[PDB]
Amino acid sequence: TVTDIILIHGALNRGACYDAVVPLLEARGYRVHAPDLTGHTPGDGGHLSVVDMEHYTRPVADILARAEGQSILLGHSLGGASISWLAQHHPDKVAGLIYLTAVLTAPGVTPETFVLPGEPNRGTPHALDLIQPVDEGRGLQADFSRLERLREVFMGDYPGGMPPAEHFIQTQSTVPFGTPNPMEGRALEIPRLYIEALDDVVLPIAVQRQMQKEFPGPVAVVSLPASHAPYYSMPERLAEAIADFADAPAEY
Ligand SMILES: Cc1c(COC(=O)[C@H]2[C@H](/C=C(/Cl)C(F)(F)F)C2(C)C)cccc1-c1ccccc1
Repeated sequence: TVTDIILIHGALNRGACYDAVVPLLEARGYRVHAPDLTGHTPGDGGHLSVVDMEHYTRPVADILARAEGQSILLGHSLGGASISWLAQHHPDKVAGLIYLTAVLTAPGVTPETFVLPGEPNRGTPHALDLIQPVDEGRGLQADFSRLERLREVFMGDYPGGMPPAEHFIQTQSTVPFGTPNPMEGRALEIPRLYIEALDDVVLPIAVQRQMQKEFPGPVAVVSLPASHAPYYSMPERLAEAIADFADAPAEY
């Protein structure tokens, strides 16, 4: 019944960041997609071209349109805002939701709740320190005056200096940060899995667990001993857990 798995990147990233995971899931008999969201393909217009979430998430809605059966949606970090939005508008196409140290907000809550300081167990101050606003808060861009800090904070999981340029973009749209989760009704029956990254310092495990705690209804959880990017440091263990979920998301 599940034919496709769609892996969705987070802020400042592109689908290619999943390159170590895609073939492993393909060996589990799945068709695997890792698309660029809107604004994430060099030459497409970049951050100011994103109008709203329907626009931002439209490359996935396209994939879900032509899938033979049901799909698993995975979001990394900010990518969770997209899979929640998509689940609500394509609940008939999504059989499961995977939040990989990802923004999991309750219906009506925007991601900024957990990024900005607050109580309890809210805040990603390492990211706000290193990622700065541009174009009057319509864009965010990394602080390139602190390259080693950027690497050790966000790309510490990369095997062997840094990931290749194909994995990243220069400027991110603030559109997903400010959009509330519209999941209601049918979408809240979709089985949900949170994969925690225990040593994440971008999104601390306390914040991760606080998000699970405040979402209404059950959230399954598996824990990985990784920092911000498990798709770089343990693709095998990560793809294994994704495929076991896809095999039977209702039971996992
Ligand atoms: C951003 C980035 C990432 C994914 O990070 C995220 O999406 C963070 C986002 C939170 C926040 Cl507050 C923010 F978006 F602002 F960072 C979560 C949603 C907590 C992964 C790997 C490298 C870089 C990066 C690539 C090039 C240069 C620097 C870093």
